[PDB]
Amino acid sequence: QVQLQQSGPELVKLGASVRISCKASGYRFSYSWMNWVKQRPGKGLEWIGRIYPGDGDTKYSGKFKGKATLTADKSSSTVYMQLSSLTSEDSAVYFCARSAYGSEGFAMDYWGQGTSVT
Amino acid sequence: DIVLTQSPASLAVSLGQRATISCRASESVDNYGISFLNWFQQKPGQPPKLLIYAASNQGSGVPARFSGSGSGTYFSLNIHPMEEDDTAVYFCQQTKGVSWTFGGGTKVEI
Amino acid sequence: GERETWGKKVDFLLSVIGYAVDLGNVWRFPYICYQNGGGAFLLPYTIMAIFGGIPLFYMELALGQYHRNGCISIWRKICPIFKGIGYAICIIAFYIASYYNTIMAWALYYLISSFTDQLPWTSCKNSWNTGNCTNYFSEDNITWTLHSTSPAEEFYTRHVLQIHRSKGLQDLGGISWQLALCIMLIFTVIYFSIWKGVKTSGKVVWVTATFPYIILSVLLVRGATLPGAWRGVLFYLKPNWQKLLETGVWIDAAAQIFFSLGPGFGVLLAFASYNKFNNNCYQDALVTSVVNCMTSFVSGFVIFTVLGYMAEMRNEDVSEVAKDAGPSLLFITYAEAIANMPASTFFAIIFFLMLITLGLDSTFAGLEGVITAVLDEFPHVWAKRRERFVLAVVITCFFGSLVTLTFGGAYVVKLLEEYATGPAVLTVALIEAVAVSWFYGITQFCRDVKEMLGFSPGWFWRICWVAISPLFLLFIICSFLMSPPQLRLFQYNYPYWSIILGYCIGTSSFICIPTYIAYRLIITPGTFKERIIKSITPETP
Ligand SMILES: N#Cc1ccc2[nH]cc(CCCCN3CCN(c4ccc5oc(C(N)=O)cc5c4)CC3)c2c1
Ligand SMILES: CN(C)CCCN1c2ccccc2CCc2ccccc21
Repeated sequence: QVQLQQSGPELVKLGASVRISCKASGYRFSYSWMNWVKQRPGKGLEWIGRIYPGDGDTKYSGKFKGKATLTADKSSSTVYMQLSSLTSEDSAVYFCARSAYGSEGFAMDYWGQGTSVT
Repeated sequence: DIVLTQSPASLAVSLGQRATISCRASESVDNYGISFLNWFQQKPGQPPKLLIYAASNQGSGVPARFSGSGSGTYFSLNIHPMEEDDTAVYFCQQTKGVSWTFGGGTKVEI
Repeated sequence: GERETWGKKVDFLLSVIGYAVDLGNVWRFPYICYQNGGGAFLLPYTIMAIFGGIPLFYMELALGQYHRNGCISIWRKICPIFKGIGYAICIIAFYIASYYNTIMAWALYYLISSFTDQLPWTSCKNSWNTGNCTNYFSEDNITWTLHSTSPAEEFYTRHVLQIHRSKGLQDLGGISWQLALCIMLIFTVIYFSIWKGVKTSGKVVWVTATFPYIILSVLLVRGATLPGAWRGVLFYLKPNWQKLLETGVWIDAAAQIFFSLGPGFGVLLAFASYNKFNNNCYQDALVTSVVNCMTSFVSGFVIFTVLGYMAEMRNEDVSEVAKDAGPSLLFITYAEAIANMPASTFFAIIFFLMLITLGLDSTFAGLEGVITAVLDEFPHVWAKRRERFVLAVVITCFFGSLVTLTFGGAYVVKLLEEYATGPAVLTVALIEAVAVSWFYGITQFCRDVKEMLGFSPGWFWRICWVAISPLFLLFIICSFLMSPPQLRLFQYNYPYWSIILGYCIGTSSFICIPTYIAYRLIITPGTFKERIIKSITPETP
């Protein structure tokens, strides 16, 4: 079985920084990506970034590279993303999707609980 | 960055009709034969459970109602006639590099 | 319009040794040299070379240097009925330039796809499945599964080949545009290298045939420096005399030495048909064979010091490490070892550069052979416009090689590799040897060599060309004329109609010989006896 876990909710402060955690278990996590999406309340999902624990290959999109630097800790089976300059627009949930193998089309099979920040 | 246009953004389909959800893009996301694209479903207050691998292959633990077709630019989700339990928002998340993108979502209801 | 001589003597001595070492000496010689003993293979390599590959080499060179008339038009001076050998060797060159440039296209793709600072063989990205990934040895844990495949294997069978989109020879639709425009550059280089004959095909060799050695030296140094070189070199040089008892080692050694020296393929004739008359056709036919053998030996050292490093790192002996065909053995395990080497992105660029250069000159020679043959065959409709008909042969070889570049790819390349080099080419070579030896009296073939060089051939070659070579070619023909073809690459069992297709491909050759024999026997008048005796003797106007 595959299941993911995250931390609890936090508070959105002007200019503060927050570290969203995301665990992983039940599979060799050193070869599957760990995506991150931002589902703002009322609107659709939005892709934040990407990471590949085992090579450090991280991708981003639309200035999220300077706002959310992802970090993978392959020891405790956890991945991080150090947010910074939390603007009032960044008050949303932050899922932690696991991209599947490449042959399946990079399927975001399993998703975390959701670390909503308000 | 790829643009993922979805239409219609709202399907007012009842119980007994086959609803459709289109998903177009600039690419041509067909890569190495396996068309890089997926379909999700976000029920109110739930994580986006996955539906379709590569817009053709079923997911995991999903009934055979949610079919899938299309290749190249036009990808469609011809959902089988369902009941009021499958009222949610369906996204079209491509995966061709280098930065993936999510659709706008097409909420369905009677 | 005389025969355009070479620039220098070294200009031909280098061209022939560039033609010699093409791909056997770089991947197949170690792979065939560890399966057959390891140390008990060099002896049946040398005592088979000296008996069946070097005498044929020297015979081809002396024949081409004395007659100076190519490959298809030399038969009107040797034996009229055997003039079909030229058309047969042209069909053979078509098939082989069809299946041979695909490997160079793959090598050029690896070259142009290795400029990234991080080579795409260490990680495991989209087009490279992860469910069967992770078999790369650069991991601390001992997790392993019989289904896991290394990332280099997925790169070779899912990105360049895209073989996952072809269920075999039953369907191979879709052409790899990234390879279709990649082999076009190689064919452009080929045409722009042999678009003038020899005045440029010799100058190109000055950099295409000596550059593989400059790269092999540094690769051998790096391999010997590797942590675990000796564990592989010892296995490369470990003799197993119990393997020498089986005839398989002798068959493999004979096939390897013949298809590495390449005598009688209508190219050594075309090369020797260019240099001067009084040129020493012995000191260049005796050095090319030993240079080819030493090149195979050094490349075996390189390949197996790399394999020994890989086995020592994977915590497993040299066995059960990349046990597959040649192209896989050079594009998967060696590619992974290069991707794990310290100074990566440099030992891949130069490796693929050398891999494409030691094939470019070989294809240059293989095409120039039949080009010179067809040119000096018809010196009226041709030999005035050599700028043309080279574009024609190149476009023909390209349109024939357009089937090996589809998503099927290796599924047709392996077939054309192990069917177009079967008993057809060997029967052509046997008929050539028995025509130069038995029909054309070897007394004249010694008198002319004596009057050309200055001394008659010794009693060694005098007995070999009549008793050893025509026997060791009949043996190498009858060896796998009965062996069941079981190609089976990438765990794909070939259908039964593939055997009929291979038989028909072989029959495409060796049909021209009886065709022309009949066409020549019908024209000459008289009874059967005089009809034979007429077209056995040379013209001699
Ligand atoms: N017609 C027909 C017919 C009928 C009945 C048959 N039974 C079986 C067959 C074919 C089975 C394969 C025969 N092989 C195998 C290997 N082989 C070879 C070995 C070393 C080498 O080195 C090089 C190189 N350096 O290029 C090239 C090269 C090639 C040449 C021929 C067959 C065919
Ligand atoms: C076998 N190496 C040494 C010869 C060069 C490649 N050569 C080959 C390669 C494999 C088998 C036979 C032949 C005959 C010569 C020929 C003619 C035209 C194009 C390629 C080839």
